[PDB]
Amino acid sequence: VLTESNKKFLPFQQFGRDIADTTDAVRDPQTLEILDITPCSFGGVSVIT
Amino acid sequence: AAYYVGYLQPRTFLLKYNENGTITDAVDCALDPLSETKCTLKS
Ligand SMILES: *[C@@H]1O[C@H](CO)[C@@H](O[C@@H]2O[C@H](CO)[C@@H](O[C@@H]3O[C@H](CO)[C@@H](O)[C@H](O)[C@@H]3O)[C@H](O)[C@H]2NC(C)=O)[C@H](O)[C@H]1NC(C)=O
Repeated sequence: VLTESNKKFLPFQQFGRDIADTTDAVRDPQTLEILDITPCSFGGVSVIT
Repeated sequence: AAYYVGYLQPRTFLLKYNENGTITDAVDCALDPLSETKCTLKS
């Protein structure tokens, strides 16, 4: 899920990676703006019976 | 006019990226034993 961020990217830096080597913030190639990357919601499903 | 030449060395380095993403402080792991502990402890 994308979202506008507030991470100052340096002119040569385009992708911001996470601890697990996953990109958690990107700069759009067309409009030089910083976006926020967040995985879509997930979770276990438990059936109560 | 004065110009220095600090020849670079291939050496592991503990960069402390600040809240803003700019390296503020650092530790040279091979400088001395105390620095080496900091790198191993990652602190
Ligand atoms: C990374 O950038 C942020 C935002 O500037 C820094 O956050 C801290 O935010 C407060 C409130 O903005 C700063 O107080 C002051 O803010 C006014 C503007 O609101 C500014 O004109 C003052 O000079 C003063 O900065 C606070 O100072 C600021 N932190 C620092 C160290 O200035 C955040 O600190 C920045 N990270 C680093 C490591 O500098």
